[PDB]
Amino acid sequence: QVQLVQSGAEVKKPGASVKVSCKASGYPFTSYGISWVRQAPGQGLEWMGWISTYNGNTNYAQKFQGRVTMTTDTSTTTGYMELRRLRSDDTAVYYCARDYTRGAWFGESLIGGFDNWGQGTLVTVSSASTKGPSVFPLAPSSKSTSGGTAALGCLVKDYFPEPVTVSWNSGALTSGVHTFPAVLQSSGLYSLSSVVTVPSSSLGTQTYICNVNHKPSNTKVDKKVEPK
Amino acid sequence: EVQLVESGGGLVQPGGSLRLSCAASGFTFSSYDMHWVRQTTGKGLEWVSTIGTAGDTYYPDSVKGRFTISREDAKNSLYLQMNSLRAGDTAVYYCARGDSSGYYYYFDYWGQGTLLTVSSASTKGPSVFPLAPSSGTAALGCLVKDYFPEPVTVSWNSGALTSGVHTFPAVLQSSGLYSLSSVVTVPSSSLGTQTYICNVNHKPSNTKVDKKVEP
Amino acid sequence: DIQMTQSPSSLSAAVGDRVTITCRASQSIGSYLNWYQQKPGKAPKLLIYAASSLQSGVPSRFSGSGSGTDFTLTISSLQPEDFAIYYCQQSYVSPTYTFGPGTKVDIKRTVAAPSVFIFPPSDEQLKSGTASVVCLLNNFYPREAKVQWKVDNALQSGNSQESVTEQDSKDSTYSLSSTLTLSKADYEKHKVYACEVTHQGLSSPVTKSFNRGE
Amino acid sequence: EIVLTQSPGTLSLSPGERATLSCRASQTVSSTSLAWYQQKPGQAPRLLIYGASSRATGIPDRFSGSGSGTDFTLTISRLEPEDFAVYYCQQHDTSLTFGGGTKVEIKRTVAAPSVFIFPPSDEQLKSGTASVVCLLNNFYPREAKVQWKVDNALQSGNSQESVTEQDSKDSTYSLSSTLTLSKADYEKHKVYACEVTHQGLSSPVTKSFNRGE
Amino acid sequence: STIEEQAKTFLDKFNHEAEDLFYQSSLASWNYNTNITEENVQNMNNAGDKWSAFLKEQSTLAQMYPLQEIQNLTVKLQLQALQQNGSSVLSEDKSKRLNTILNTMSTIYSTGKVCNQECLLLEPGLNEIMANSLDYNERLWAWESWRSEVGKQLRPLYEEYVVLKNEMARANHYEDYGDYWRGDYEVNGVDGYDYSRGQLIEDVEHTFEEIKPLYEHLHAYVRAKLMNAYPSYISPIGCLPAHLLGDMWGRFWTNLYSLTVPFGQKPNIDVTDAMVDQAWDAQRIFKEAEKFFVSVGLPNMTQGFWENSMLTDPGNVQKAVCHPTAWDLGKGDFRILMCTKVTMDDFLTAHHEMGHIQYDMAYAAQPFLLRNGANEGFHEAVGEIMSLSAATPKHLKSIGLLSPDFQEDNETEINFLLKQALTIVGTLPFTYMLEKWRWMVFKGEIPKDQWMKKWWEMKREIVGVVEPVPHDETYCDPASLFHVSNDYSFIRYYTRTLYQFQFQEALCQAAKHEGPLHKCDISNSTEAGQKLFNMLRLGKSEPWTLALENVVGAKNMNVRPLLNYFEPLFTWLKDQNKNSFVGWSTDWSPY
Amino acid sequence: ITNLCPFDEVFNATRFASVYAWNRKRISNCVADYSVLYNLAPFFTFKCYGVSPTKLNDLCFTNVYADSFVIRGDEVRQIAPGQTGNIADYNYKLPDDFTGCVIAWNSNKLDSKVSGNYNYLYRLFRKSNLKPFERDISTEIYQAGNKPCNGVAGFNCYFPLRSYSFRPTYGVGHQPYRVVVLSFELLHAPATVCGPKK
Ligand SMILES: *[C@@H]1O[C@H](CO)[C@@H](O)[C@H](O)[C@H]1NC(C)=O
Ligand SMILES: *[C@@H]1O[C@H](CO)[C@@H](O)[C@H](O)[C@H]1NC(C)=O
Ligand SMILES: *[C@@H]1O[C@H](CO)[C@@H](O)[C@H](O)[C@H]1NC(C)=O
Ligand SMILES: *[C@@H]1O[C@H](CO)[C@@H](O)[C@H](O)[C@H]1NC(C)=O
Ligand SMILES: *[C@@H]1O[C@H](CO)[C@@H](O)[C@H](O)[C@H]1NC(C)=O
Ligand SMILES: *[C@@H]1O[C@H](CO)[C@@H](O)[C@H](O)[C@H]1NC(C)=O
Ligand SMILES: [Cl-]
Ligand SMILES: [Cl-]
Ligand SMILES: [Cl-]
Ligand SMILES: [Cl-]
Ligand SMILES: [Cl-]
Ligand SMILES: [Cl-]
Ligand SMILES: [Cl-]
Ligand SMILES: [Cl-]
Ligand SMILES: [Cl-]
Ligand SMILES: [Cl-]
Ligand SMILES: [Cl-]
Ligand SMILES: [Zn+2]
Repeated sequence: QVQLVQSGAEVKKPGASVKVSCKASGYPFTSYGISWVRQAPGQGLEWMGWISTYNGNTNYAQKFQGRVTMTTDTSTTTGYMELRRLRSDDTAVYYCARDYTRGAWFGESLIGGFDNWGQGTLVTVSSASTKGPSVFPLAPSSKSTSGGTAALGCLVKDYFPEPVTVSWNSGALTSGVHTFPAVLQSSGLYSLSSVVTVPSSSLGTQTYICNVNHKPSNTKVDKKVEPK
Repeated sequence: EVQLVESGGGLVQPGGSLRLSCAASGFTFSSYDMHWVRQTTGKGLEWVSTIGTAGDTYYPDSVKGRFTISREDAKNSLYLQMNSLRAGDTAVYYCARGDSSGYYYYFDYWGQGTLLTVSSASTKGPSVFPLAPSSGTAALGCLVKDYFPEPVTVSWNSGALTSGVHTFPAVLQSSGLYSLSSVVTVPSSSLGTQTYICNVNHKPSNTKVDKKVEP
Repeated sequence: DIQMTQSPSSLSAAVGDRVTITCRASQSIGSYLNWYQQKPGKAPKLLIYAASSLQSGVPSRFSGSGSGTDFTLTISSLQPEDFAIYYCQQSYVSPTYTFGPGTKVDIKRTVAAPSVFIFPPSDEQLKSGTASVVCLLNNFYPREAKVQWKVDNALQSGNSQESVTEQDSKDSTYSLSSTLTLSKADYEKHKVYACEVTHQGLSSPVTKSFNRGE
Repeated sequence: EIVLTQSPGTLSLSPGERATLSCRASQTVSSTSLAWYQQKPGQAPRLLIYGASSRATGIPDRFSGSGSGTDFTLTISRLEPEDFAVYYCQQHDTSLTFGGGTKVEIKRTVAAPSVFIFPPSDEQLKSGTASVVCLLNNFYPREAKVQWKVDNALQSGNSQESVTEQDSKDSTYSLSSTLTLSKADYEKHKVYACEVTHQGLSSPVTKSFNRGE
Repeated sequence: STIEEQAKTFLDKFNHEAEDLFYQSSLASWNYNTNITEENVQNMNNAGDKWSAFLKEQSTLAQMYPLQEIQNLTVKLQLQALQQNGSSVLSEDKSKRLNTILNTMSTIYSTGKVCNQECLLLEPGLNEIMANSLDYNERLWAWESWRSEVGKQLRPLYEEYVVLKNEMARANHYEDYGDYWRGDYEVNGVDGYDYSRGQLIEDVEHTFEEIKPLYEHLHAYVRAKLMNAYPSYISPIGCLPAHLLGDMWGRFWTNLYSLTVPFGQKPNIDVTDAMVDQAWDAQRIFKEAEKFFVSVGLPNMTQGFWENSMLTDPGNVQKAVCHPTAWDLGKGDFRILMCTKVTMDDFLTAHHEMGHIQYDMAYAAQPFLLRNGANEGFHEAVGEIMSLSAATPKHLKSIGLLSPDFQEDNETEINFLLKQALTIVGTLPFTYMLEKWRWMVFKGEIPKDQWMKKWWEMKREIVGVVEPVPHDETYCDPASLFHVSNDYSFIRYYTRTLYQFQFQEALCQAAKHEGPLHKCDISNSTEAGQKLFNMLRLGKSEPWTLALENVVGAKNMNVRPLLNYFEPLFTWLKDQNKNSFVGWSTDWSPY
Repeated sequence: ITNLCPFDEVFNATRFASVYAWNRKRISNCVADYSVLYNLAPFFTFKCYGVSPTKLNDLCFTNVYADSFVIRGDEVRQIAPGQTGNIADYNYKLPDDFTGCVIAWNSNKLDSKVSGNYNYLYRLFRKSNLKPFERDISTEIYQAGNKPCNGVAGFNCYFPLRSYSFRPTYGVGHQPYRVVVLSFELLHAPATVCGPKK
C-alpha cells in the first residue's frame, strides 16, 4: 500500500534547471532514504544519487556531483531532485525509489535494493519549442492485391515534445494497428508513423481516419486516408 | 479466581502430532504472556514455549522445529501444536501465565497439567473391580486394573467423599498395563447407612465406570 | 543456559522446625531468582520472586534470601501442608528460563502403626479369569514397612506389586497397598490367603487372612 | 568503478522454458550488495532479488538468485508470459551501478515480413519535403535488413528505422523505415525501392514505385 | 613466563595455523581423488607441500621447548607429536640413501611383473590366479615367479634398509627399528596405565598362545578339505603348501571358502536382491546407516556431510578414485568418498566408513594434534564392529531386508562363522609370524645368511605353512608383500582384530544381548552407544589403555572375547576334526 | 518523537566488524519497534538478559547501544555475561550485570569464500582479559616469553590477531555467525528510546 508519486512531466531548454518532487506515503518516511534513478529513452538505468530522509546526508554519482542537488521535506514526506545546467543528454525519465542500500541514520551499506519505485517523470531537454504535428496520409497502393491484405497508415511528422496519441477511427479500429515508437529527428523534432492492415476488399467500402492528439501543443488532428 | 484448564492430552504414536489446549479465566487473557512448561521424572521442569502480547513466540532448541505455540484471545485460549513427537516428549505439560514486577519475571498461575504419552503401545480401557469391606473403622476401595496409558481419575460419590480417600500411584505391570487401587476408610456404623461408589475416569479410552461397593 | 543447582536433595524435618533450602546459579543472576512449591498431584505454586518478594497469598512463614549466585528459601516453622518439592528458577536469561532440580521436604512425625486390612478377589474379577488379593496398610509412619504374602503359609515371591502414597498433607503419614495377582486357575489351587505386616509401630508382625470359601 | 556486464543482450526463449541470465562484474562484488530488477515496457522497475539470493516481497518463487564473486545469475524456473521483460542487475558494493540489461524475448517460429512501401503525399510535397515509408509487418526474428534504393543508388544517412515492441498475441515485430529527402531531391529521381532481406524470405523482397505513378 | 606456559602459548599459535593449512591440503586431496585431473594434481601437491613445509618449520620450533620441563600430559603429548625427529637424525648421505631405497623397493613392487612375449602383473594377473586357480603347478608358478622376479630384486636393498633404519632408530634412542614401531603403544608417566614397548611382545605372544587351539583346528579342517582337491600333493600330517592358500602370501584364507564350505548347498544371506527390488539407493544405504548410529545415541551426519560427500559414481566423464575412504578434513568438514553400488557389501561398508566419521566427529573437540584413534588399531576396530552388527540377520530383519518369516539356520551360521575364521582367525598367525620375523631382523637376532632359513622355519612352526620350493638367501619373500616393501608396520592388524571383538563383546553386554555373540547387534542400545562414546571422545588425549578401559573395563588386549565369537565354530570344529590330524609336522616338504 | 530507532541499519548491514574491532552504534531519540526481533523464525539465536523479550515494547531507556561483529558458531556462547574463551576474554566482554539482548545468525552465505575469507580477525593473544565493553585494536607483538620482542614476530613473539579463514564447507561450529548485541542503558537521565506508545 506504499506509493511514491512524482511530479508531472517537464520540458526544458539547455542550460535551464529542473526540480522533480517525489511524495512518499504508507511507510515510516524517516527510516528509509530516497534514491534517484533516470532512464534515457531506449537506454538502461543510471543511478544519480541518494539522500537520507533522516539527516539530509547525500551521496551523488560523480557524473552529477556539481549539477544535482537533493532535498527532503519531512512534513510532507517528499523528496526532491534538482539538476542544473541541463543538456540534451539529460532527456530521460527520472525515477525516485525507496532506498534500502544505504542507512538513513548511519549512512552505511544495507542488504537490499530499490524496493518501491515512482511512476517516473519525463524530462525533455531540447532547444526546440512546442509545435503541433503535421499529419500526412500513407495511402494504400494503387496496385494492392485485391485477394489479400492491404496496408495503409498515417505519418505524424515534426512535433515536439513527446508524447503523441494516435488512434484509428476514434478507437473503432484496433486489430492490425501498429503505432511505432517516436524517433527524434536531426531537426530536433520527433516523428512517428502509425499503420493499420486491412482487407483489400474493405478498402472501397470502409473509411479509415487517423486520430492524432498532441496535448503538449493542444493540437488534435483527424486525417482521412484514401486510396488514389 | 484465576483458573487455567489443561486439555488435549493422552496417547500418541511416535512421530505423531497432537495439540494441547489451555483455557483461561479470571483475568484479561489478552494482557498477559502465556507459557508452556513440562515436567519429567528424569529432567524435571523444562520450559517449552512462550507467547507474548504482540504475537512474539519463543522456543528452546529441543522443540524449535517441532512445537508451535498459539493463542486465541477472542476465546481466552492457548494452544500448543506438537509435531514429530518423540518418546522423550512424554511429560506432564502445564500452561502458565507469566508476569513481571518491574524487570523481575515469574510464572504466577499454572494449570492442572496434562499428561502426554508418546508410545507405540495401544490404548486399553481399565477394568474396575470392587474391594468390598470385610465382615470400629472398616476399609473399602476399588481396583482399577489393566489400563493404558496413565492417567485414570478416581473419585468417591461424585466427589462428595474426599476425607479418608487414598488413591495409590499406578503400578506398571509386566504386561505393560498400569493398575491402580483407590481405597477409603469409613466408619463401620455407616456400612448400612451410606452407599460408597468409586467413579473411574479414563479419558484416553472414554471409559467411565461408577462401581458400587457393598459388604 | 544458566544451570541451577539445589541442595539438599531431600530433607526430613519436624513440625515447627526452621527449614533452610539453598539454590546455586551457574553465574551471578543478581536477584532474578524465583522459588516454587509443588505438592503431589498439583501444579507448581509460585512462592517467591525477585529472590525475596513474597507472592500474594503465600503464608508469611515462607521467605527467600540471597543475591548474585547463592540463594536461600526458608520456612520459619514447617507446617504439615509444607510437604512438597521446592524449585528455584532463574529469570535472568530469557526466554530460556531454567529450573533447579527440586528439594523434596519430608516431614518428621511420631511413630504411627498401620491399620491392616486384606481384601479377597471380587466375583466380578474372577469371572474375568484373574484374582487380585490386596493388602492395605493405612496411615502409618515411618515409610519403611515389610509385607509378605503367605498362601497356605508358603511365602510368595515375584507375584505381588506394592504401591505407597505420598505423605499425607494433614497427618504426615503414609499408606501402602500390596496386590497379589493370580490366575483364576492358580487362585483356586489354595485355601488360606494371608499378608503378614512388620512395621516399627507394632510389637510383633500382624497377619490378616481369609479363607477363599468366604 | 564496478561495471556490470549482462550477456546476452537479448535472450530468445519459449514460454515455460527455463531462463538463466548472467551478470558479470569487472571486480569481485559482495553478494550482500547485488540486486536484480525487472522492467516491463512503459512501467517502472521492480525489485526481484536483493543480497544476490533473497527474493523481494511479493516475488514469485520461480525467480531465483545465485552466484558470487564476479559472476551472478538470475534464474526463472518456468517462463510465464508476464516474465518476458528486460532485467537489470545492480551492485552497490562500490558506488552504485546498473548493468546494461537483458531482454527476455518470446522465441517464435520464423515469420517472413510482409513488405509495403508508401510514396510521400502531395500535401507533404507542397510543404517542401518528401519522406518515403517502408513497412515490414509481423515478422520474426527482429533482425531484418532494409536497404533504400533511389535510381539504383544505395542510400545512407537519410533513413530512420523504428521497431515495435514484440506483439503480445502473435509474438512478431513490425518495423518502419523512413527515407527523408528534399522536395527538389525527390523530384530529381524516378524509382524508389525498399529491398528487405530477412531470414524468413527465400530471396530479398523489393517493393518499389515510380515517382509520377 | 614458565617454559610450560610458553609451550601452551606456542601450541595455540600452531593449532590455529595448522587447522587452516591442513584443511587446504585435505580439501585439495579431496578435489583430486574425486576429480582426477592434472590441474588438481598440481593443486594437491602444492597444498600438500605447503603443509609439509609448515610441519617442517613448526617441528623445529617445537623442539625449542625441552620436553622434560613440561609437566602437563596434554601439552607433553602435543609437543611430543611435533618434536618427532625420525630420519632427520641421519646424515644427508644416509637420508638420501634410505629414501632412495624406500622409493626403489616400493617401485619394484608396484611395477614388477613376470614376463615371457607377454607379462602378468601382480594385480589383477597373478592375484586372479592365486585366488581362483585350482592347478597346483599354475599356482606354484605364480607363487614362485613373483618371489624370484620381485623378491630377489628387493633382497640386497632390504639388507641396506634394515641397517639404515636401525641406524635411524638407535639415533632416536630406540633399541632397533622394531622398538621404534612398538612406540605407538608406549604409555609413560600415567601411573596405572603405562605400557612399555617390550610389553607389546609379551602381550602378543601371550594372547597368541590362546588362539592356537582355534587356529590349529581350523588349520586341521582346511587341510582336510584342501586334500580333497590336491590329494597327490598334500600330506595329512604336514604343513599347508604356501601357494594353495587362495592368496599370494596366505595372508587371508577367504578364497578357500569355495573348497572348505561346511554346507555348500545352503546359500549365504545376500540381501542385494531385496535392496534392488525395493529400489534402494546409495543415499538410502547411508540414511539407514545414519539411522543405525542415531539408534545408539550418536549424532546425525552433518549437513556438510550430505552436501559434500560423493556417495555415487561421478559418471563416465569424470574419473575418481573408487576406494572406500572416510575423510576428516577438519573444521567440522566430514565426508565419505565411496563409489557405492546397490549391494549388501556396500551396505556394510557404508556402516564401516561412517564408523570412522562418528569416531572423527567425537574427538573433534580435542586439540588438532590429538585428533586420531587412541592407537593404530582403534579406528579400524570401531569400523569393523559396525559391519558386524549390520550384517546380523536380526538387524537385516529389523530394517526389512529379510522377511520376518526368515528361518533360523544352524548350518548357515556355521557357514558364516567359518568364512569369518578364514579371514579373521587365519590372518593372525601369518600376521604375528611376519612381524615377529621383522622384529627379530631389526633386533639382529637373525643373521643375513639365515633370513630365509628362519623365515620358513617360522612359517612351518607358527603358521603351519611350508614352502613348495627351497629358497636360498638370494630370495626375500617377506619383502614380496606390500607392507614389507613399503615400510609399514604389520602388528596393527593383529591388535585391531583383538580390539574389535573386545569392543563388540563389551557393547553387547551393555546392550544385554542374550545368546551367541556373533548374532548380536547393538541397535537401539543407547547404553552401549554411551559406553562407546566415552572412548571415542578421547582420541589421543588419553592412554589407549584407558580408552580401551572405557569400553571393556580392562587395560589390556584380550583374545578371549575373540574366542567367544568363534566359540560355536570351535565346538563344531572340535567335532569334525575328531577323525582328522590336528597339528602339523615341520619336517615334511613338497620338494 | 516520531522517528523509529534504526535497528534495521544494524541487523541488515552489508559488512560486519571483526570481533576484535567490534562496531558500536548509539541509538537515541527514537521510538523502538522490536518487531524485527519478534518476527524471526528462530534458527536465529535470541537470548535476553535482565528484561524479558515480551516486555520490551513497554520499556524506555536512556540509551540503546548496538554492538556488532562476526565470530565462529562455536563462539556465540561466549557472547553472554560470565563466559570465558578467546572472544569473551580478549575481544568482546559483556559485564556480569549485563542488561540487554544478544542476537546472532548464521552468515555462511555472506562471509565465507571458497578461497577462504581472511578479512575477519580476532585477538588471540593479550596479557590480560578485557574489561566489559573494552576494545583493543592494538597490533603490537605479543611477548609470550621472557625475552623482549623488539617489534619483530618470532619465537615467543606472536602477532596477536589471527584470521577466521571462513570457507563455505566448514562445519557449523566454524561457519561465520553475525552477532548483534543490544545493550539497554538507564541512568539518572531523561529517557531517549522508548517502545511504542511507552
Ligand atoms: C574438475 O576439475 C576441473 C579442473 O581440473 C574443474 O574445472 C572442473 O569443474 C572439476 N569438475 C567438477 C565436477 O568439480
Ligand atoms: C593441561 O593444559 C590444558 C590447557 O591449559 C588444560 O585444559 C588441562 O586441564 C591441563 N591438564 C592438566 C592435567 O593440568
Ligand atoms: C536425523 O536426520 C533425519 C533426516 O534424515 C531426521 O528425521 C531426524 O530427526 C534427525 N535426528 C536427529 C537426532 O538429528
Ligand atoms: C530399533 O528401533 C527401530 C525403531 O524403534 C526399529 O524399527 C528397529 O527394528 C529396531 N531394531 C532392533 C534391532 O531392535
Ligand atoms: C541347532 O543348535 C541348537 C543349539 O545348539 C541345538 O539345540 C539344535 O539341536 C540344533 N539343530 C539341530 C537340527 O540339531
Ligand atoms: C532486512 O531486510 C529485509 C528486506 O529488505 C526486510 O524484509 C527485513 O525486515 C529487514 N530486517 C531488518 C532487521 O532490517
Ligand atoms: Cl548506472
Ligand atoms: Cl527536512
Ligand atoms: Cl518489488
Ligand atoms: Cl513481477
Ligand atoms: Cl550508495
Ligand atoms: Cl507494397
Ligand atoms: Cl626412547
Ligand atoms: Cl578404509
Ligand atoms: Cl612367503
Ligand atoms: Cl587395521
Ligand atoms: Cl573491522
Ligand atoms: Zn576403514
